[PDB]
Amino acid sequence: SQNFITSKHNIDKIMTNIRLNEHDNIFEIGSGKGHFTLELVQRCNFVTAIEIDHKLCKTTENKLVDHDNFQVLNKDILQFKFPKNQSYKIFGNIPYNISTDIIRKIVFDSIADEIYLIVEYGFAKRLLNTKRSLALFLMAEVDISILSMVPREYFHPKPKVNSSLIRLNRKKSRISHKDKQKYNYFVMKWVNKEYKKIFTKNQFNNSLKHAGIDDLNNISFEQFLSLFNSYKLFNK
Ligand SMILES: C[S@@+](CC[C@H](N)C(=O)[O-])C[C@H]1O[C@@H](n2cnc3c(N)ncnc32)[C@H](O)[C@@H]1O
Repeated sequence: SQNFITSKHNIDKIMTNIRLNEHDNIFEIGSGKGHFTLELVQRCNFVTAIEIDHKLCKTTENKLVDHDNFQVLNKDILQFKFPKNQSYKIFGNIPYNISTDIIRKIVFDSIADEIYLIVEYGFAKRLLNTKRSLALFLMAEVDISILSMVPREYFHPKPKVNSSLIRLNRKKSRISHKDKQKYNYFVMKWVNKEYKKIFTKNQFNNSLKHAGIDDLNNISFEQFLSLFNSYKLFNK
């Protein structure tokens, strides 16, 4: 529920892979007791911490007592409205129960160009899984990277599984706003293998050969992009 990583020794190691500089404005998701928040303010330009728990916001403010370049807002990340004309990045050690909602919220309803998250090892593995609809919807907006492993012992209470530190970098969308609908439809039908609803036996054939897809259990996002494009061509 509310896991905390409080060992300075361990926080420094995790910060080692987090390349954020003095000039970046940061929005942290779930500052908790403020352990990461304190390293962020000393590292970055400004830190807007968003914590839904009113008590924790206090603890966080207390921890940053000696700093002035932050702000702790007691709100729900899911409801929060990120800036629209600003360069900012995001960091967060987030709750597993809402990982999906949080990651969609910050990728699709945020314009942060760089996003650093600590999530469960398996959850992370599926974000890079081109057989899953979530991965496909995200890869059109960001590049995903697993930077390292965060041992469960680093957490408390000690969770059953290990977690991973992932990075998400925004890029020029691979899908035009015009194809919003189509892509969404195509994505769903493809992850469900309802091929018939999106391709004729031949279109499907040619599309795979054209895409270079030899094995349906191992397609790159690039190859999938190709499928969606052949799909568009075959239908107006
Ligand atoms: C795994 S903990 C991370 C705690 C802190 N970052 C740390 O590592 O010590 C998740 C944190 O996010 C907060 N949280 C959970 N759901 C939230 C939401 N919808 N909006 C904002 N914060 C939320 C929890 O209260 C908690 O502080």
